[PDB]
Amino acid sequence: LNDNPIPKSVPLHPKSGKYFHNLHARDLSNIYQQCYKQIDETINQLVDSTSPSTIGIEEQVADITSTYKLLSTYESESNSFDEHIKDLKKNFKQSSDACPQIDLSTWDKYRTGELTAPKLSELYLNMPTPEPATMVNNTDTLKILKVLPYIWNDPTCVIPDLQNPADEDDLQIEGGKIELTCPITCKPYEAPLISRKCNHVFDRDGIQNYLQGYTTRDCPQAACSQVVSMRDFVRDPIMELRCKIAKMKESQEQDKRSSQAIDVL
Amino acid sequence: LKDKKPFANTKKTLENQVEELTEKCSLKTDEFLKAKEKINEIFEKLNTI
Amino acid sequence: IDDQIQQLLLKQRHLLSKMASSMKSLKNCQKELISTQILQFEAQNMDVS
Repeated sequence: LNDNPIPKSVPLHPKSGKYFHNLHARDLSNIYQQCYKQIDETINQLVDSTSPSTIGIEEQVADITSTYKLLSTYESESNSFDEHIKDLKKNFKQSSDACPQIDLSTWDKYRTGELTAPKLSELYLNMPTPEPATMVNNTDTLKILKVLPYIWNDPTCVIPDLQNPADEDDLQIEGGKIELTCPITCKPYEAPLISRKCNHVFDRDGIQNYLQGYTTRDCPQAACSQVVSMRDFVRDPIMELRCKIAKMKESQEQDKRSSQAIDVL
Repeated sequence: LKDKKPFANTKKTLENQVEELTEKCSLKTDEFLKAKEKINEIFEKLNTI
Repeated sequence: IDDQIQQLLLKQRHLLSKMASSMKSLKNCQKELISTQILQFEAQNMDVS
């Protein structure tokens, strides 16, 4: 309609196509990964600064894991948003690739009303939301949480079904029966390692003293006849987290015993 | 000519629109860098604590 | 020193929550920056055409 002297639709020009290709989205990836890394390192320094004397850890782990899942959902929806923006700009470029030429007849036809060149305006105002699914739960930072609850009762125990991802809180943490020392070294290990195929925890020094000497050596434990190599082992921070939390609890109970000896004397 | 005169009017209003949208984009980039610097500020505050 | 550690444990979580709230504003400012500028880019493309 004649409300605007310029036509409501207009083809694309190579001079305009230059700037159109010059379009770029902001570098959200680097800032998002660095804020994710600062969030996980501050979570680590939180779980390191904890103490058994502090009561009321359930509410604090609940709110920090709520913040974590909120930021994860925000990052995933922002990723889906920029992906949809890229798809929309690809649709715009492929629709403008078939645009007509530029002359007076086309200008007149588009001024009198000709829905031939769809602009990005209508495609962006009512753009379909991506609605991302398959929530990201394979991140190690998501595995960091929930290990603090249910640890003040028995840290040296691990229930066999703890690796079940059926629960929504990243695991099914319960009490069981597990060893806190490495059978190869016969000493409580401070650097643990465990692979997904063997599912057995061992000391790094012990496992490297047992692995070298043979190019193919199976795990010392039973129920796993398959051979385990160096690339099969993965660094699970939950194990060392639990060991250092147990060490902190032992130091705290020793300090408590010394203070009680001070009081009684 | 009776068409070119409104064409000049439209080119004038379009260059005015371009200049005001460029200054609005400058303002939005300023607010973006302000958000970035406040992010850095809260990061260094967390580091200090 | 125990009470100081305790009262400092409630300040770090406060600044963490403040960062998370300002972190939520990051999506807002980036979505208002990527928007309100593609329309003006199409306007300047119309201007050059």
